[PDB]
Amino acid sequence: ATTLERIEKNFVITDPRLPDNPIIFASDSFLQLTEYSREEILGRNARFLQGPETDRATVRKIRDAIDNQTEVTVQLINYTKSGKKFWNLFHLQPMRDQKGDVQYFIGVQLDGTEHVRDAAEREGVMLIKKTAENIDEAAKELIKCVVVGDGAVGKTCLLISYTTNAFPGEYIPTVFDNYSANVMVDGKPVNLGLWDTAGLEDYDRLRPLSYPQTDVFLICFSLVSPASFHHVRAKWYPEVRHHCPNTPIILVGTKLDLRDDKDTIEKLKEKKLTPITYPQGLAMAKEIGAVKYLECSALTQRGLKTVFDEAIRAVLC
Ligand SMILES: Nc1nc2c(ncn2[C@@H]2O[C@H](COP(=O)(O)OP(=O)(O)OP(=O)(O)O)[C@@H](O)[C@H]2O)c(=O)[nH]1
Ligand SMILES: Cc1cc2nc3c(=O)[nH]c(=O)nc-3n(C[C@H](O)[C@H](O)[C@H](O)COP(=O)(O)O)c2cc1C
Ligand SMILES: [Cl-]
Ligand SMILES: [Cl-]
Ligand SMILES: [Cl-]
Ligand SMILES: [Mg+2]
Repeated sequence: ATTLERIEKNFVITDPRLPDNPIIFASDSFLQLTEYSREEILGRNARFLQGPETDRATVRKIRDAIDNQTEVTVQLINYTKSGKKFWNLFHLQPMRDQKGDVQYFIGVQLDGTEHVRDAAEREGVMLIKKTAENIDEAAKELIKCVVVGDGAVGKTCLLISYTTNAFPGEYIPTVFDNYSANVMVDGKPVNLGLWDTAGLEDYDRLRPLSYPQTDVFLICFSLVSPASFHHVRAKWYPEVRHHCPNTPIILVGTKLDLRDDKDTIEKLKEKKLTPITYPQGLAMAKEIGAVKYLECSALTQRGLKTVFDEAIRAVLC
């Protein structure tokens, strides 16, 4: 089937398993319409589109449809980032997995200047339902990758680095967030969705909301934090396998640039520690039955593309 990026229509896909049903994919057309960036949109509920003139009764119809896991089509006023009003002929429908249970919601927007009626409304409704069907077929091939590991090991940074080629400043702990990549693999594009999760132990009861139907896990530890490495065996491997006994795991050693960093080596020496070496990482990967061991740096990007390329190959090949 076609891939998601070839659908030149306004739409988003949300994950209703996560708290508050956040957007996990947004089309380029949607970004253009709404004036928001992908990093501003993913991981958030789509209600940010609403504003002063939006009919709240219409919004409640959408809420009701989602709660009942049924499709609905409505028209309501929405707003771009800069505050420009538009009418949104909006269609929502659940996407079910092979077992028939709801996995995602698909939402399609047809923007205009007016509330359309009669013939024009009928035509609009027919168009967006067709679009939703096309997205459903394409979304069946979205690869779900979930990234787990101790707090501050660099999970978020490697996702931001891979998707924007930037490096983030201030450390801000994650709850959940999502990223999207379109990756060429053997000459064909693949849609990869990346679920970022919290390393904090106090998020243990929430974290597994991200786990169902995962295609591949990245378990991450920092090459310069032995505690994070030991937690791979004691915490992360057991947790992942408890929920997903059969899903491939890639073990990822992060912060590769710090392993040969003089200040870092000295600080570890003060702690009576040394960085984790490649053979040590590889041995841990073998111990936990990981399909690959990979090392990378979000900062320099060394090894970074290979992490996601191998994640996809673990699923497709
Ligand atoms: N030198 C270096 N520092 C990094 C690298 N990746 C992450 N960092 C640093 O590590 C800190 C933690 O990075 P995050 O990506 O936010 O950590 P996380 O694993 O997402 O943490 P949680 O969201 O709390 O689970 C960052 O603020 C950076 O200072 C890297 O590749 N090299
Ligand atoms: C797939 C998906 C797409 C959505 N797209 C829009 C949108 O285009 N515009 C909008 O106003 N609300 C959209 N929503 C609806 C809001 O996310 C939310 O369900 C609605 O505001 C009602 O819930 P609330 O009362 O908790 O806000 C979308 C919801 C989902 C599931
Ligand atoms: Cl919602
Ligand atoms: Cl570290
Ligand atoms: Cl490096
Ligand atoms: Mg994070």
